[PDB]
Amino acid sequence: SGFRKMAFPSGKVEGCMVQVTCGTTTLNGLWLDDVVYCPRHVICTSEDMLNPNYEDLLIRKSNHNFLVQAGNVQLRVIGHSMQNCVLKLKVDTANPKTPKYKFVRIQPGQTFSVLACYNGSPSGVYQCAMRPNFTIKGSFLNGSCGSVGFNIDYDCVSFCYMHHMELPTGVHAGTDLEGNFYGPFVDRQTAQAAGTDTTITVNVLAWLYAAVINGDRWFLNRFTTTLNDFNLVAMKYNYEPLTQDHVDILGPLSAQTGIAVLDMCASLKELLQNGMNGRTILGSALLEDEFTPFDVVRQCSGVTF
Amino acid sequence: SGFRKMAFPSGKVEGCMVQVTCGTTTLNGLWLDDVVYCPRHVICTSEDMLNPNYEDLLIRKSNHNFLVQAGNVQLRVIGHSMQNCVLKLKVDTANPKTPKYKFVRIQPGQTFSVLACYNGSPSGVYQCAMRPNFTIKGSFLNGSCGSVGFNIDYDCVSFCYMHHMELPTGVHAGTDLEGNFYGPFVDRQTAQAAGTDTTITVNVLAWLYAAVINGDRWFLNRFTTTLNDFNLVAMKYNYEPLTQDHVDILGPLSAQTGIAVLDMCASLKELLQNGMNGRTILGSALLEDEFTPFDVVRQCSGVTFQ
Ligand SMILES: N#Cc1ccccc1-c1cc(-c2cc(Cl)cc(OCC3CC3)c2)c(=O)n(-c2cccnc2)c1
Ligand SMILES: N#Cc1ccccc1-c1cc(-c2cc(Cl)cc(OCC3CC3)c2)c(=O)n(-c2cccnc2)c1
Repeated sequence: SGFRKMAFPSGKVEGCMVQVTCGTTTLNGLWLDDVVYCPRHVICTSEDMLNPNYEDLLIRKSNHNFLVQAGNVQLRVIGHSMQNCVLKLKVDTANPKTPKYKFVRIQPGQTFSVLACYNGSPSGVYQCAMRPNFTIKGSFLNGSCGSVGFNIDYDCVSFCYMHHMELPTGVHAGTDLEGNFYGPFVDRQTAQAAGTDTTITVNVLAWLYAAVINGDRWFLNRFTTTLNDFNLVAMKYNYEPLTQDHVDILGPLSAQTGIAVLDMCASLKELLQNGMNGRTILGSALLEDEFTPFDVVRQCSGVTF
Repeated sequence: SGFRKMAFPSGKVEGCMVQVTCGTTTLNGLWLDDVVYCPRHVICTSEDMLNPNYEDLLIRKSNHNFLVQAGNVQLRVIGHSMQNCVLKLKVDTANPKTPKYKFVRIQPGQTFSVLACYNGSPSGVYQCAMRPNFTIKGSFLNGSCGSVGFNIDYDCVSFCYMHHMELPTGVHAGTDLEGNFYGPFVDRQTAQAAGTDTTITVNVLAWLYAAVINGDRWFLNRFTTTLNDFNLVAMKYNYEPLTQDHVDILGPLSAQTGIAVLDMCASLKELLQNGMNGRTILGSALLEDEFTPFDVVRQCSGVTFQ
């Protein structure tokens, strides 16, 4: 028993982190097979970042302008190119610690583990969700660019996030590992802002199921509702709409607990309309929305990697 | 910017986790150099859980009664001994992945990362704190015994917790890596209950300092307090007493923010009186107490957002 915000074990990813230095800029890179991946803004001076022409800036660079350090070993760069907003540095040695991996692009509401890194050295791990407004509420300081987010499935690491920028509200923006930004952001030092965010409804429901599994059930009630009626309530309280796909996805938890999704939706409606009566759920006084249905099943069943 | 429950990267500990089996009982062990550490209740049977005599149970075992599996490799046990509530199995192979490490016994209020493991394989990593009542609020299923807690300040793993038991309220009890339990607990299934818990006051103050560092001051006020008056109020809300040691430990955060420690105590007193009035602090609607002053300095910028 117990229920914690839980990250994947990070060892498979720690062996892939390297330091990338270009001129006076140092940040992190991801070393897989014989390529190191990092943000393309590594090649910009601070004045460059105000309005960069990345193709033109990269022409001035040669392989020896990129200093790549894996632990205490220098890696030899033998090629360089861009894919969208990521720089790809070909090196002369394949990473012997490359795990089974793939590159995936996630959707808002999905969660992942972040390995925060500085100067190529892993410093912390925590769990994040891709927000509906395509930001993540991470914890990053200067030097953290190039830190990555990932999920693990059996033996395969699925990389889904590379860190690029901090926005003025203190939330974070980045790309998938093919260099495509999440959200309407660009890698330029210019006026940009997170849009208004919403609450991830299917995840709040998943966490209520986790609460019931862990013996917290004061919010259950005799009522049920319909998808159409509930979605009017969700809209009023700035929650994402609930689809039939979400109901089906909550299947395994609705089986493990034996409570119907629209049954639980009636509980959530009452919590939205009335609040918590000075009570808590799983140690929180807020409705938590960064646990997916799969996260709840994963933690309550003890899956290993 | 940002503030999360941040664990240490777990890879250095993942490389030490093994599976230990004695009889029908399987749990996790920690393989450092040529020794595997695990809870001694691996040698109990279901029948004898209320009052096991561990000395008598162990003398009946030979080395080959312990099966130790590291990945898909069986390790050969060549010796065994008991230290307090931990079994130490000598094996004929030193772990080539042994990190730099030490063993430390921690005080209540200290935090650490937990690598939850089943059958010698890691499941996930999260942050915990040693509660004032010497339990931890973990997330552990059957088979998790022998999972460990640790910090990795600098390049060295300090192991501070090994998981032994789940208590009836759903919280967890265990030992340091010398086998000494935290708190009054014993490794048998006789009736045991966690004592009344309290809130870790010095950690709440550290987390309020983190909030200021990250740019929020709405909860401050114009008042101060004596240390004794603060403790008289705070204890009425089930908070632990704040000592001069705690005031000293908060010094660096006080210096970075320009908020005297006893002025932050006055803010906390008012927060306990008023609640948050629909606001949040660092994403929470409750006063959080599982970040230490050291944790805040580790995670936060050295430059306050003024
Ligand atoms: N690492 C690193 C690093 C090393 C050398 C030089 C710079 C950086 C760097 C750059 C950015 C950045 C980059 C671009 Cl292209 C645009 C941009 O615009 C912000 C404004 C639109 C809102 C910001 C950034 O955000 N950080 C940073 C700081 C703290 C936490 N997370 C990221 C660090
Ligand atoms: N692993 C494993 C394992 C493998 C084979 C057989 C048993 C166990 C086992 C044993 C205990 C335990 C052991 C002793 Cl000696 C006393 C005790 O007393 C509880 C009551 C006094 C309060 C409990 C335990 O708590 N768990 C367990 C379960 C869920 C989460 N965390 C731990 C798992």
